[PDB]
Amino acid sequence: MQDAFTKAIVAADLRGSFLSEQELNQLTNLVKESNKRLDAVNAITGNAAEIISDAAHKLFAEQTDLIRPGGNAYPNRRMAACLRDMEIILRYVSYALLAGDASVLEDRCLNGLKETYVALGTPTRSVARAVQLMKETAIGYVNSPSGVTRGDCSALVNEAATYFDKAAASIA
Amino acid sequence: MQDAFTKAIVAADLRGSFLSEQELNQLTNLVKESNKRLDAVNAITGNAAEIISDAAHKLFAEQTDLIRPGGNAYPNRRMAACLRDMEIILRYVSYALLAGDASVLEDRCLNGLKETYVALGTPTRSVARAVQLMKETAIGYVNSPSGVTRGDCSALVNEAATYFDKAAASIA
Amino acid sequence: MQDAFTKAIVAADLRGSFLSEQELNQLTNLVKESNKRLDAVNAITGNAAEIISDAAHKLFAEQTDLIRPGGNAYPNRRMAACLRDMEIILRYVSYALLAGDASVLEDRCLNGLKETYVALGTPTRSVARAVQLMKETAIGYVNSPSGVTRGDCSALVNEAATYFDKAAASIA
Amino acid sequence: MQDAFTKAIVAADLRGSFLSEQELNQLTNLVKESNKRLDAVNAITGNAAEIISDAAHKLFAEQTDLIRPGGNAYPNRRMAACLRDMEIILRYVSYALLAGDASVLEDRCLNGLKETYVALGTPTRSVARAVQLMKETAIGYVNSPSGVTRGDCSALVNEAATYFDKAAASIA
Amino acid sequence: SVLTGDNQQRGSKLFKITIALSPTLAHHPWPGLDTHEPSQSSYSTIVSLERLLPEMTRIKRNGGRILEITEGE
Amino acid sequence: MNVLTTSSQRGGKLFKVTMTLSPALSHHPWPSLDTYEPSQNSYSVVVPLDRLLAEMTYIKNKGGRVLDISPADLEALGPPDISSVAIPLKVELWAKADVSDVQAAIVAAYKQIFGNTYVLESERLTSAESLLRNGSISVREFVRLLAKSELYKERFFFCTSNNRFTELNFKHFLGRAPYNQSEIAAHLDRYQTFGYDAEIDSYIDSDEYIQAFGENVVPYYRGFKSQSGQTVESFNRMFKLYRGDAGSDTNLNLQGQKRRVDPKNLLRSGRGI
Amino acid sequence: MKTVITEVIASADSQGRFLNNTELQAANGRFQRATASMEAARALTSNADSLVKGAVQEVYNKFPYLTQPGQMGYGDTNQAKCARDISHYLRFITYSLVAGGTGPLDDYIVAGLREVNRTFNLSPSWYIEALKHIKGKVGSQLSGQPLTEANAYIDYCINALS
Amino acid sequence: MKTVITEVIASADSQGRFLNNTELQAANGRFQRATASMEAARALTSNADSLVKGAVQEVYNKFPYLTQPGQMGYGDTNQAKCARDISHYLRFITYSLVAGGTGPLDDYIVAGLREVNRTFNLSPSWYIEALKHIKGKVGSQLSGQPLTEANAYIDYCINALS
Amino acid sequence: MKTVITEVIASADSQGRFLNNTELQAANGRFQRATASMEAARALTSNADSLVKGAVQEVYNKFPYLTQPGQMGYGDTNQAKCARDISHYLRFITYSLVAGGTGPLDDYIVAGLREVNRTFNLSPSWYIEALKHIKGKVGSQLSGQPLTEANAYIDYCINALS
Ligand SMILES: *[C@H](C)[C@H]1/C(=C/c2[nH]c(/C=C3N=C(/C=C4\NC(=O)C(CC)=C4C)C(C)=C\3CCC(=O)O)c(CCC(=O)O)c2C)NC(=O)[C@@H]1C
Ligand SMILES: *[C@H](C)[C@H]1/C(=C/c2[nH]c(/C=C3N=C(/C=C4\NC(=O)C(CC)=C4C)C(C)=C\3CCC(=O)O)c(CCC(=O)O)c2C)NC(=O)[C@@H]1C
Ligand SMILES: *[C@H](C)[C@H]1/C(=C/c2[nH]c(/C=C3N=C(/C=C4\NC(=O)C(CC)=C4C)C(C)=C\3CCC(=O)O)c(CCC(=O)O)c2C)NC(=O)[C@@H]1C
Ligand SMILES: *[C@H](C)[C@H]1/C(=C/c2[nH]c(/C=C3N=C(/C=C4\NC(=O)C(CC)=C4C)C(C)=C\3CCC(=O)O)c(CCC(=O)O)c2C)NC(=O)[C@@H]1C
Ligand SMILES: *[C@H](C)[C@H]1/C(=C/c2[nH]c(/C=C3N=C(/C=C4\NC(=O)C(CC)=C4C)C(C)=C\3CCC(=O)O)c(CCC(=O)O)c2C)NC(=O)[C@@H]1C
Ligand SMILES: *[C@H](C)[C@H]1/C(=C/c2[nH]c(/C=C3N=C(/C=C4\NC(=O)C(CC)=C4C)C(C)=C\3CCC(=O)O)c(CCC(=O)O)c2C)NC(=O)[C@@H]1C
Ligand SMILES: *[C@H](C)[C@H]1/C(=C/c2[nH]c(/C=C3N=C(/C=C4\NC(=O)C(CC)=C4C)C(C)=C\3CCC(=O)O)c(CCC(=O)O)c2C)NC(=O)[C@@H]1C
Ligand SMILES: *[C@H](C)[C@H]1/C(=C/c2[nH]c(/C=C3N=C(/C=C4\NC(=O)C(CC)=C4C)C(C)=C\3CCC(=O)O)c(CCC(=O)O)c2C)NC(=O)[C@@H]1C
Ligand SMILES: *[C@H](C)[C@H]1/C(=C/c2[nH]c(/C=C3N=C(/C=C4\NC(=O)C(CC)=C4C)C(C)=C\3CCC(=O)O)c(CCC(=O)O)c2C)NC(=O)[C@@H]1C
Ligand SMILES: *[C@H](C)[C@H]1/C(=C/c2[nH]c(/C=C3N=C(/C=C4\NC(=O)C(CC)=C4C)C(C)=C\3CCC(=O)O)c(CCC(=O)O)c2C)NC(=O)[C@@H]1C
Ligand SMILES: *[C@H](C)[C@H]1/C(=C/c2[nH]c(/C=C3N=C(/C=C4\NC(=O)C(CC)=C4C)C(C)=C\3CCC(=O)O)c(CCC(=O)O)c2C)NC(=O)[C@@H]1C
Repeated sequence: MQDAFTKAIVAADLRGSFLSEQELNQLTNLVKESNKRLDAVNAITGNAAEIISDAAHKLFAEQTDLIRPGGNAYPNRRMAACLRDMEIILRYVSYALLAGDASVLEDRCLNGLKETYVALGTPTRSVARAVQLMKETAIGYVNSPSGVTRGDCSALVNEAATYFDKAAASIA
Repeated sequence: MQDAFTKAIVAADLRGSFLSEQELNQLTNLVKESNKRLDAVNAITGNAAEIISDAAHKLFAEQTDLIRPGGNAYPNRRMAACLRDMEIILRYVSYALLAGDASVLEDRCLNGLKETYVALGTPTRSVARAVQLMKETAIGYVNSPSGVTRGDCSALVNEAATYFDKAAASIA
Repeated sequence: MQDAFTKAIVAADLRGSFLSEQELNQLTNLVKESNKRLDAVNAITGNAAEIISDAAHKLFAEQTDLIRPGGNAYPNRRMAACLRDMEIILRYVSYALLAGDASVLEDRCLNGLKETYVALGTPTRSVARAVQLMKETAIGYVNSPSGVTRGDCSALVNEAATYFDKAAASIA
Repeated sequence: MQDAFTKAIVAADLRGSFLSEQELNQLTNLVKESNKRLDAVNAITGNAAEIISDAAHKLFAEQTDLIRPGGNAYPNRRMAACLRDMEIILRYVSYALLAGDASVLEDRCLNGLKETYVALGTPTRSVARAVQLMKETAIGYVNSPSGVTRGDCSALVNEAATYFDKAAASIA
Repeated sequence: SVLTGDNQQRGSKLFKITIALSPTLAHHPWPGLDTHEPSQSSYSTIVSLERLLPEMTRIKRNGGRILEITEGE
Repeated sequence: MNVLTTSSQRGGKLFKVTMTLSPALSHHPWPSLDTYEPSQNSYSVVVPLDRLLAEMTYIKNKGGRVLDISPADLEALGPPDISSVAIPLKVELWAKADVSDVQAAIVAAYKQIFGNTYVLESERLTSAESLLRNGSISVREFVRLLAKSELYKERFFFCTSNNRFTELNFKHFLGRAPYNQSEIAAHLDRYQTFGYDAEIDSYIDSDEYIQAFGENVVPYYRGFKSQSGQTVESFNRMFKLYRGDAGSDTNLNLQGQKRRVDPKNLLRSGRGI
Repeated sequence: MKTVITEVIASADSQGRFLNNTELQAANGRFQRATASMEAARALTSNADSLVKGAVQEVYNKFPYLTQPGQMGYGDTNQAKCARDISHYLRFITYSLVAGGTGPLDDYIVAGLREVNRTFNLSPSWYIEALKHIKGKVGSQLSGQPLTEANAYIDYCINALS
Repeated sequence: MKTVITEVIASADSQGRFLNNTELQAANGRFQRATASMEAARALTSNADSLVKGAVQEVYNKFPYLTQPGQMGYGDTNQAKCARDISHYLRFITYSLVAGGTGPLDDYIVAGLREVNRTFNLSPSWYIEALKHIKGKVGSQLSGQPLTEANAYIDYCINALS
Repeated sequence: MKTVITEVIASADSQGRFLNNTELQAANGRFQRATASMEAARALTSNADSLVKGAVQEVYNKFPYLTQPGQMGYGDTNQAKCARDISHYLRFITYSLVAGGTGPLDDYIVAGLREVNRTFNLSPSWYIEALKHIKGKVGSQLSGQPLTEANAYIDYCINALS
């Protein structure tokens, strides 16, 4: 796998060099944010179930046909899959968020996701929609927690977004 | 897998509706023929060995070269395969005949068959031929049995034909 | 093709709705920046030749072997291609920059490029490197002009970067 | 596996003889009861869930310790197993009932069960108890249906009992 | 399982191993919590020395413990 | 790519041709050195039988080279039906199995372990079968014996590449297809030092084998349904590895043993080594 | 899809053998029963609606609080859904009668039942009542074997739900 | 042993599921058939002997040379065996009728048939004639479904032998 | 999709050349106009509904017979559709204002217009009136360049329809 640190290493390696002092200072700083970073993740995991539940409700209110006979979320068995998938995507996103790197997410999840979806007949656009619905709800929690020391999480929040979006894009 | 009943169901499902009365009457009628249907199958299974044996003899009388060195039914090993294949196809056909649906035959047997034959260098033409030879012999029995109550089996006979023919076509 | 405006439209269309007021305000803002946006583009196009020239020199100083017999930039014929390619990528990047959207770049230019390079035996790594070298030089101009009204172009500068990077990544 | 018919055969085989006319008459009459036999089975299967649910409640009301910390039905994980097991035993019993023979029950369920339970520290006594609790409830249904043709099921009822009891005994 | 003949084709010294069986080691292909077989809570197998180390390590990580080891002959 | 018509309006069997494009063959109408569109590095055309000879000569006389030719009828065929492999079925060999049950397992094992590939009466193994049904051997152990057997080696391992043999192995021993270039690399190294027996041992020994159909269950196809830690692309690779029912792994056919899964596709799922 | 006919084919197919007498006997069973089964389906199909209304209703009587505001039973959307759902159950049941196997039920209704229900917090209990109430009504329009068949399938779901 | 009843149990058992309507339908099929089957068995059982004599005999007519010295058909021991063997075939057939499946046949007769026959140089052909001759006689004592059943099983062997 | 920006890119791209001054000049034009365009869109978007009602209505006044039974204008379904359709036209127009090109209009509305209309026997005439009526209303809420822009696009459709 890969993550923020490992990545920087690898770059350095191809140049063939010891790490730039400048480059260390990226990592040094990255460390300092850890605590923030962690709490962010904690927030997602803590609310997981709900994030999904929520997103789903909204997804199905919008795209009524998915749940109608002939649609992709009907019948039960299919519905179940659709829920499962949502979760997975989320799970990965979280992972990435901790790592500080997209990698883990796309190669395991998005590299064949579109093709699978195609073969199944699952409508990629709707999937993407779901991913966003999730995104917004999730950020909601990340950004509004309780009993955490008040401060600015924006930086993390945006990176979170990006991950969600990479997902949306590659699926779509 | 699938068969006549299940099929009609599935159709109905996508419309999202209870089964049309018209549609029931297809199935109702289908039931009535059961007994005939069964005997047909019974006739094939009872004569299986022979059907094949016969067809083969005729196949090789026609296409002498298949059994000559350099041909596709030579040497023994190959011959064996060729026989077994014939049989299999038959087996499936029978299955279909009972189900009242091509599917089983198509999915298990016919799907990919052409390509296999191609890759091996087996001459698809001859295969098809064999299938027909079989067809005629088989009908022979279906249509002329002993100790059975006399009546009209045509309907079944034709459906049988079709199955054989789907086979012939997709192989060829 | 696509670009920032058209994109937003399309999204809106699938929802089936008039454009969100929020969404307008993205576009409204985008307009305001236009003048900046334009100058940015103008800067690249004006310096094009140079940007490349420069990047190349540096590329070849680093990876001496490319220009040695048996390397990928040798002989002349190949060298020529290598230069041409660099330029193209640049050309597209510019296009994107004006559009306010990656698409054009991805679809006409980046798509399939990796695999091509692979099949030929072109070292993708080096290509990517070149792209970066270009990036830095280009920004150089965008960011340091003369006779332009002084103000903050950062926003644009970063977007520029991203384009270059999408390129680097997909090639690599 | 084995069942009433097969069994009689096998016996006859070792004598080396055709079936005695007397013996046929066992089977002849066995057939006649079929319909009753079937309904009996149907009754169990139809009520399965309940039978268990019920038995359990009673089991735990009696042996309160099983569900207390340190007992064998605690914690959840264990409880789950205990329920699952009860069900299985039931499932088998039913099977036997249809077959008209204990064997299936003995061979694929009862044999070695005691020892397992012992090794784990499961109290065999309690298991047996559960089985009986089930028995009574089950008979309850077998014996008191609605919309079945009224008649005498006793014969079947008793055989049912026996199966339950073989279970109880071998576990205990 | 009493060996009828040397099970393994490839040849080394063989050792019979008797293990208490976790549900995981031999899960039945059944809905719900998988159950090892009642009839054998103590599978006994014959193993070649070379395979003996891998077999024991895999047995170890799964719940079940070696009841006894006996040389297969 | 998909072909929309099997035959030309004038009767004529269409044939899909795949080439590596060259600047001469198609070039942008642009100033500077001619470049083919990158996206069409591998171009495909459907040509009637009549123009096929001319088409191919021209391609080759330029720097083009032909990747493969295929009849349009085989092409533009449905992706195989997954009906039988969506739910495999599964076989359990109880203790105190009666004669028939043991037979069923045996058959099923030969089916999965060897592919559709037919096993003749002489090929079949009495000894191994003997052991099963008087106890002594697990279904798992029988499976090991089959993969040790020469029959297995002659079909799968002695004709094709070790690269091919690995995935061939994966599919037979585990329903899954291979995920990632690493798995292929690991197995290859195992084979070089430990040899053939150790490699075979490492699939049955692996916990993935144990977790599903661990003992006394004939292996079934896990791939084609969602598995833990499986790359999404693996699912697509399962469609390449498994072509229809009545499609086999056959040394016998022309150039019999080739790779179903392109090396590049494996690289996509994961790289690192 | 699991019906009598499909199964025997499957079993025959696994062993690799032609359909012999064993299997045909079984098939015959399915066909003779059909007459009763078919009858039952005609009866349910006709009274569908009325059965559904009655059921939905029942549920509310059984669980009054559902209809209170801020609950799930409350507000028409939910009621509509509730109706829809039960319709489905019924629909499938008919299917299964005709197909002569649980197949249709298993694949549409049962598979994934739990998780769906969990994630949306649908209480199995509700459905169950619906069914029971139905069963009771059906227990008038039908009789003899037709009835028996209807029950079997209805129950099959009760057990799956619980 | 494969009979209708055993199979459905087996299938149910594998999946780990209660016997539901699907299987019972099948069972119902068997046992309904039984009445005919049973009748057939009573008929064969009674005429056994006579059928056997007739068959053995036939074989010799069909293959005169067997009775010549130095052949297999020659000398009483062999004739005795020949009789015995056919008796067996018959015996099993009856069994199978009653059991309502091929089971009995498969396990006694069919499994290992080839190799036995190879090692002792019994020509399948012979047996076959025996059977055929039988089939012909049976085709008088029986009629309708009873007959049909008898045939099925008799044939089943012909096919296995050939 | 055809907007000013996309076109110049396209043209540049075809020739294989960098965007030079020529094209930027053009782009600049698009951006200057936008302010007016955007304004117009805000105005239409807000009054949408009211415009639509008015239009639909008008059409009926203009073509009374449509509302008679057995005609197209008759029965709510049709009226609903009629409304929907005009909404669409409007929607797209706004889009086009914002995108700064006919693009959106061309691809959604215009391409295939004829055949659709032929096959369903929608008379272009109708639509036209709708539009005209609209144009007239818009001719109050807007003024100066904003107005001018609105017209342009509205007309563009009239011409395409006719
Ligand atoms: C839900 C938000 C939307 C949706 C999804 C959907 N997916 C399936 C089925 C599958 N999807 C996958 C994909 C994955 N496999 C993985 O390992 C991962 C994570 C790395 C994913 C995301 C697979 C393999 C399946 C098949 C599952 C199976 O075989 O049981 C369905 C059901 C379709 C089917 O027939 O299986 C659905 C509905 N589509 C929608 O309708 C939603 C908008
Ligand atoms: C960000 C989304 C919101 C937020 C975060 C935030 N966290 C801290 C500080 C800490 N967070 C943790 C949390 C953890 N550290 C761990 O090791 C673990 C796992 C066991 C967790 C969950 C810790 C220990 C700290 C330090 C003490 C503290 O809680 O303050 C801050 C303070 C700044 C900083 O850490 O640099 C902030 C801002 N707070 C918000 O208001 C955001 C919406
Ligand atoms: C048709 C190809 C030829 C033919 C068949 C035929 N059969 C019947 C009637 C019956 N045949 C059976 C046979 C079975 N029923 C079963 O359940 C099984 C498997 C266990 C078998 C083998 C039965 C029971 C009947 C009904 C009783 C009877 O024989 O009368 C008919 C009559 C039509 C009908 O039953 O509706 C016919 C025509 N006879 C021919 O002449 C065709 C060449
Ligand atoms: C950004 C990288 C640098 C920067 C830019 C900057 N530009 C302006 C303003 C304008 N620049 C232009 C440029 C054009 N308008 C056109 O129509 C064309 C194509 C024919 C061009 C090339 C114009 C007209 C303006 C407006 C008037 C002016 O005198 O500039 C600004 C001012 C802010 C604004 O948006 O008006 C800025 C900041 N300045 C820097 O320092 C950056 C490095
Ligand atoms: C419930 C009435 C009582 C009870 C049950 C209980 N059982 C276990 C564990 C097992 N029970 C079995 C039984 C079977 N497994 C099978 O495969 C079959 C059919 C062939 C049966 C009947 C088995 C094998 C196990 C062991 C593995 C498993 O987890 O299933 C437990 C848990 C034991 C533990 O300590 O882990 C329990 C609780 N025991 C009671 O306390 C109840 C009175
Ligand atoms: C016995 C526990 C209780 C009881 C049973 C009972 N049943 C019948 C008669 C029949 N029962 C059936 C049922 C089936 N036949 C099948 O093929 C299947 C599976 C698809 C079933 C479940 C049938 C068809 C009959 C025949 C007549 C009928 O329509 O019921 C009787 C009457 C005696 C007989 O066997 O003919 C009885 C007594 N009823 C009781 O009173 C017991 C408490
Ligand atoms: C230069 C930095 C590196 C490099 C480049 C290089 N490229 C080729 C050959 C080709 N490059 C392309 C690229 C494109 N074609 C397109 O149409 C587009 C934009 C739409 C791109 C970006 C293509 C297609 C070719 C192959 C065919 C052709 O000539 O057009 C070479 C020569 C490879 C050869 O052997 O012919 C080179 C050298 N490689 C390097 O050495 C640098 C690191
Ligand atoms: C006989 C009519 C003709 C013939 C046949 C032939 N087939 C093969 C080899 C195979 N054929 C199949 C067939 C099937 N696979 C299936 O699973 C099914 C349906 C389920 C069928 C019908 C397969 C799997 C093989 C490949 C495996 C193997 O060959 O062992 C051959 C042998 C090819 C060879 O060169 O060895 C032959 C000869 N060929 C003829 O000559 C007849 C025209
Ligand atoms: C009726 C007793 C109660 C009730 C039901 C209710 N259901 C939902 C939501 C769903 N119910 C189902 C059921 C099915 N849909 C299918 O396709 C199938 C298989 C064929 C079944 C059984 C499903 C899947 C959903 C979820 C998706 C959906 O939007 O329907 C709700 C809404 C829950 C929510 O909005 O999250 C309700 C309320 N309503 C009542 O009043 C009763 C308490
Ligand atoms: C009758 C057509 C011919 C004939 C028969 C004959 N059989 C043997 C020897 C054997 N026959 C069998 C057959 C069976 N034994 C069984 O237990 C079963 C299954 C229930 C069968 C079908 C077997 C096993 C043998 C081997 C030894 C034995 O007799 O048990 C012989 C003796 C041949 C020899 O040299 O071994 C003969 C002659 N006799 C005739 O006259 C016909 C030609
Ligand atoms: C309103 C002026 C009159 C009227 C209209 C009417 N329209 C239809 C049907 C369709 N109208 C359209 C138009 C569009 N659909 C699109 O997708 C687009 C572009 C995005 C447009 C402009 C279409 C395509 C249809 C056909 C599909 C459908 O009908 O749903 C009807 C229905 C006529 C019929 O079904 O035969 C009607 C009646 N009716 C009035 O009241 C006015 C006279």
